[PDB]
Amino acid sequence: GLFGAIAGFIEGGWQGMVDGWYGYHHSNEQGSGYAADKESTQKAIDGVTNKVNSIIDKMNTQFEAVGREFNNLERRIENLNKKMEDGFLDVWTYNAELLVLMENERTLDFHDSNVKNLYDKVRLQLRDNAKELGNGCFEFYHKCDNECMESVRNGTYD
Amino acid sequence: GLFGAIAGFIEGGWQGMVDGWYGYHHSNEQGSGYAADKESTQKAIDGVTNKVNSIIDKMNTQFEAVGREFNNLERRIENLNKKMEDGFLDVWTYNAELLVLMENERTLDFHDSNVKNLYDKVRLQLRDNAKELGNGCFEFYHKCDNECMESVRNGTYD
Amino acid sequence: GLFGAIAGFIEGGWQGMVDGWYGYHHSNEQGSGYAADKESTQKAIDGVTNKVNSIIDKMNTQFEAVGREFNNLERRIENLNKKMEDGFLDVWTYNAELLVLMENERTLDFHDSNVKNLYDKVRLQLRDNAKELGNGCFEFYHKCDNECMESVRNGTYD
Amino acid sequence: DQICIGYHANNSTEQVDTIMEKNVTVTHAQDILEKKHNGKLCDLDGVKPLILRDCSVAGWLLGNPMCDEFINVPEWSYIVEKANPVNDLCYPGDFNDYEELKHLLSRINHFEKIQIIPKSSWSSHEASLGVSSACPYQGKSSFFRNVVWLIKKNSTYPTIKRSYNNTNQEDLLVLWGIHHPNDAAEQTKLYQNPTTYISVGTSTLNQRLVPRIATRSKVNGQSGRMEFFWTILKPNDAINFESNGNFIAPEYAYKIVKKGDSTIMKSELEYGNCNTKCQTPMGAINSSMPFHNIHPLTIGECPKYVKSNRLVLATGLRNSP
Amino acid sequence: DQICIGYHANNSTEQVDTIMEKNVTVTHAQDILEKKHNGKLCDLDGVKPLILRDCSVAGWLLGNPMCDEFINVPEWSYIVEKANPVNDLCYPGDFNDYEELKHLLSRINHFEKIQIIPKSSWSSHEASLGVSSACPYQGKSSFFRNVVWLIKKNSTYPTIKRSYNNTNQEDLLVLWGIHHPNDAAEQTKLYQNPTTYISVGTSTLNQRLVPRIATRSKVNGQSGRMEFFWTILKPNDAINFESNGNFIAPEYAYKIVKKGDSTIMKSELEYGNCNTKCQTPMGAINSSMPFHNIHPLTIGECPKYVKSNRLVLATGLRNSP
Amino acid sequence: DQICIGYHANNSTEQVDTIMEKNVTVTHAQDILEKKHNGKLCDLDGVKPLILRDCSVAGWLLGNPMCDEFINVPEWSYIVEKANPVNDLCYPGDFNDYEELKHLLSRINHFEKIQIIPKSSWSSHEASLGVSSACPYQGKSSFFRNVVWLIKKNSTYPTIKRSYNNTNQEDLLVLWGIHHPNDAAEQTKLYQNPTTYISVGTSTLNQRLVPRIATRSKVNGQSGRMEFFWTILKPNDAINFESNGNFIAPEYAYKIVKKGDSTIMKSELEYGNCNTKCQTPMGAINSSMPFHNIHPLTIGECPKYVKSNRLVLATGLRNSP
Repeated sequence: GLFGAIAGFIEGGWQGMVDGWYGYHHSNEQGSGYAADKESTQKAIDGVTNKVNSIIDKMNTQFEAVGREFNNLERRIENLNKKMEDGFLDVWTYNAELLVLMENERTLDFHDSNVKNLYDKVRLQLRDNAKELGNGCFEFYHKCDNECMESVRNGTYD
Repeated sequence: GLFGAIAGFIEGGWQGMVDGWYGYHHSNEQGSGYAADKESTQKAIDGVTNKVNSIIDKMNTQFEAVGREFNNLERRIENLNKKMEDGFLDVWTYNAELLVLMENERTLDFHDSNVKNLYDKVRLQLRDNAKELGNGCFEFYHKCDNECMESVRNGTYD
Repeated sequence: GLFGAIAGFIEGGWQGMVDGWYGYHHSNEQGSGYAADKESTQKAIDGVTNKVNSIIDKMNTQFEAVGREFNNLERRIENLNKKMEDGFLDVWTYNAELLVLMENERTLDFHDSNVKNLYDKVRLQLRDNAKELGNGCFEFYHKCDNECMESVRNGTYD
Repeated sequence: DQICIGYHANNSTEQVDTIMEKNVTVTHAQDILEKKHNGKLCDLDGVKPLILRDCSVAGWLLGNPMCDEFINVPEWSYIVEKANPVNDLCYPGDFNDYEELKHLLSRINHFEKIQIIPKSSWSSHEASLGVSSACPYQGKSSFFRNVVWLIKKNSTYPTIKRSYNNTNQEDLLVLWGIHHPNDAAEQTKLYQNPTTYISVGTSTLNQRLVPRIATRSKVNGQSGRMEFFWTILKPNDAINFESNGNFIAPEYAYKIVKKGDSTIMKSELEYGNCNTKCQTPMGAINSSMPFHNIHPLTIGECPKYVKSNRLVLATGLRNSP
Repeated sequence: DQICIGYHANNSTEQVDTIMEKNVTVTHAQDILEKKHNGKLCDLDGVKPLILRDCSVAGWLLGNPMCDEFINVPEWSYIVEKANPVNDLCYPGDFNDYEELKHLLSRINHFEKIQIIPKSSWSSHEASLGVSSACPYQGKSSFFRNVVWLIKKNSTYPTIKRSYNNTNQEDLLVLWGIHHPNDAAEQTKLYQNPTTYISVGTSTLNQRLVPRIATRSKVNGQSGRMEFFWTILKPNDAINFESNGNFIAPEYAYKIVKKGDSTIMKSELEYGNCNTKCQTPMGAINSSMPFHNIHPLTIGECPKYVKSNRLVLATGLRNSP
Repeated sequence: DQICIGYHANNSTEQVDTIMEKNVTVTHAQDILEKKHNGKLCDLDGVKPLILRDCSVAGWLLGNPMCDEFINVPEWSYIVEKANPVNDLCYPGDFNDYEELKHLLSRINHFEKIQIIPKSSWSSHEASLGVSSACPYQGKSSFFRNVVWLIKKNSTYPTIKRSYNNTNQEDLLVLWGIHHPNDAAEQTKLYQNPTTYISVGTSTLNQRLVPRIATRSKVNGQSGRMEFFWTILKPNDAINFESNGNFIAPEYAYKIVKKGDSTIMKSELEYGNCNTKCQTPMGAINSSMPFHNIHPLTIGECPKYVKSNRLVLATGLRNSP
């Protein structure tokens, strides 16, 4: 994807993180586990929810086919009616399919963006304090307990 | 936004920078102030100006309703005329509203992109010479006077 | 462009790299030359190929003008027919021109993205091992022969 | 000691399309296209459709003897007619401005039939003998129940001068007809007078019909033809008939009880004994989706129709193997 | 010592919509939708509209006695007619192919009325007594000024054989009519001859009209009817009338002075004493915006109509609190 | 020692447009709009078009004497007619429901002409003398080859009673006409009987035509008029003619050999001696592009028409100077 994180430098997702879309894995003497970043997850939920509604409502005004009948000597006007009703249904089918296509691409990229921003944010705190492993992970120079770890998660590290 | 800068790691804009969209704040013994980066501002002005024109002109060919009258026994053809004229006006209303919607999102992201690129560029010059504070700012290891500061702004630092 | 690489911090392309869209230039005691990164080039080829096909096929269902004739006292219905056929051709002309416009912008940005990701990936391997020059290039602290160089290209450096 | 940034995967199998890539597996998705219907014709918001079945709109309105199921019909939500209903125009002919009438019907939910000119009211003309073998009822030669096939009495057909004035508040659909016979001798046999006319007049109408004699093929075993005409009689307006033969006089006319908002959908289906909020000619739609792909022609609170086979939005992110 | 990268904020209150977020406050924006009009009917590029007011296109062209304001009209930019103009077809009837004529008018800016057959030219028929109480002028029974209600002279109506040939360069709109009386006795009273016809012929036209007697409701206190017909007479072509009664003869016909590019807009408004470059049935548009939402039907250099309430483009960036 | 990341440049000159920037030079591009055609009228998939040239559809079907090139035509792929063909309706008049017929023709590839009522079959009427100077052939007064201008024999025109029944499997296009003379004396001169009719009947048709006498301009040196009518005779149906004058009887009628899928394109061009898979009124299209901008009206495997001057997709990246 466009932002290099999702299935880029972060090779794959985490089956074990269940309470959010993005977050952290920590690993130390005391143990290991997953913590969802609530902030960015919530921002992402809002973004995607609004989008779906925007997509739906922008499509609520569409063409409605209406039944019209014509006799045996009104073939031209019957054909006209057919090609007009079909013409609009094709325009709207195209509009709908394309909007879904383009916005799916933008949604996937949005998630990628959210992962890269969260990563960069953690990278900006750690500074020279940890080795940037190159796979989404940072390896600490100093021992880092749970409350040290908690510190990284809430943006209060240093 | 997509690029993490605007209302991301740079928490908010500057009321005090008036002569441009993006630039610098410097702070030293001699004082402090704002300098607009003219280059990126100008590139952004061109981008947005062209866009607006592109948007306008791509819409200059649209459907034009024309008045047609029908007698009491031409109800079907009158209905056909109504649904055709209304059908096109809905297609174009949708086209217009969506284009504005999608491009507004792309404009906001464009500005975000321009801020991130300018930031990264300054980050690439400073190297290990200054501490990356994590909020858009860099704190110099050495004292940095106005002409040292001027140096960073024109890409001639080192 | 959006991702800062193409005609950003990498000032221009390479006439001398012929076998791919993105890759490496190396320079050492043994010599110098260009090696295409096959992986990202191939991913880009697939992306752009699928896009073109998607664009084409999403346009295969369009309005088809049909010839209809009207006598001297059927002027309204003739006008209706003209404005309907012209109306659809304008809708589709707009759809086509806009899709090309928007997707051209997304293609250029895609390439920019691919260049930035490849750059960042190499930056993540080198770590503190080389000076980040700020123009797409990294200058090694240690001497780096061809097989050391080969090492950087296949992601096996350290 | 290590901290990592990462993202959600799951066992999701849902796939979405993008411009550059098809079948991207995503953690979460939302289908927005309704692909299902029940396949029945149902009541629309409790209100039952007028299902003609075999009868056509012409057969119904004129009162085809085989169309007795519909002598008096409750208000409907929508109308259903087959592509080729057997019971139409039993006695061969034409229905003038038929389609413009059907168009008018699509904006009407209730007709109320009232008598305008009684059969008993015909002194100088025979009104009991205007029947045909092309329109049978229970094995005997009958005729369109809402009009009257008038015939000469004791070898005389005096000029008819008849007038009805719409006292009702409601608009009135008035039907009448003209008989086109086979030859000169049949004109004499039925109407006595050799050359005839039917003049019809309202505040707007200015009509005069003349019988067209021609030799033609038998349709329903009859070579004669009936041509039916109609008008909408405004409140306080009167309709004036004058004729010396070939007149198919109004007996009943339909009160325009109410508007509006119905359709005449073409369907081979029968009543389904169900209820819906959105009906198609193929079946009913019950769903909260914004789109559907069932049929273009719907009635009720309906999703927007599209010709897609699949509309799925990504909500979550690219699921990893 | 510190250097920072940053971006512009201001006191801007303008908001724009995106797909993922509504009401984003931005530093700069551009509204592209014109929401305002003045509410008047104005001259279009100096050129005044033909404002019929109470008169209809029929009332105007035929020369309704109450439509004297428009006996001779300057070239117009566009036409304005009310939804239900009182002064139409004063003497009840129909105007044949009325809408196809109105359609033709939408491509005409100037008519020039010229006399084709003078009133004084009628030797064997009375031409001064073809008037009615349905069309009054200054309290006295008058008639459509552009045609002639011809009547018998000394109990005889000889066959009319009249011919006009378009010597003019310009196409010619020729109007004529036929009177449909109430009964046999009125036919005699006015025209003497019991059965009549009007045959009209040009290079293309091949017409023969026959009066339709019927009993009908009084409209404007009259039960007789007039049916009006028209043609466009090509240059160098001749029009040939032959009639033995019920003829409403042309007196004046309109020269087709020029084309083209006008409309017949429906509006209850009166003249506004203003000037514009773009006119709608609701009022005039003066703006440099690419879009407007006033009314679909415009004339002139106009922005593109859309049904939006709001179209605002972001130009600057997300303004911060 | 140095390693660098970089991207491809080349000598490419191709340019693409985006929303924010026009004429971006790119390394690779793909044009998707076909701008070229050959400028000829060609066979469509081997199958030759019916090129009328000077003749019109009316002139062809009726059998205008100057339209002999098309007495019998092979099946066509599509039809080509000029904007104003000289050889149409040689004897002046009208063709009733002409456009609805042309519409029907656009769904027909093969007509097969068969004789229904022979010239030799006319005992009591003259069938050799129904000719005119308005329709000449080789310098002599001729007439539409597919119909018969019937005239009185020894000062009598007996009632014609003629019937043809469609034994063929295939639908049958039956043409006939009526002569409208100049005056009372010409009616006598040609047909003897003063007042006449033509009654036409099938299972659906119920027609009676009456000659319209009028004085009118000479078109092609003749002031008389012919009005032509048509029907499609269903298999097993019969058509019944009855007339006492002014009858233009069928001689030949066209078998509806096949459907379907053709067009009647308007073009001033002549046959090009070429072959194509996609034809326009301006010339043929041979290309693998998804779009073209040649002409809206095409026939065959065609790219989608757009009004663009240029459609170019970027495939490679921004080329650097």
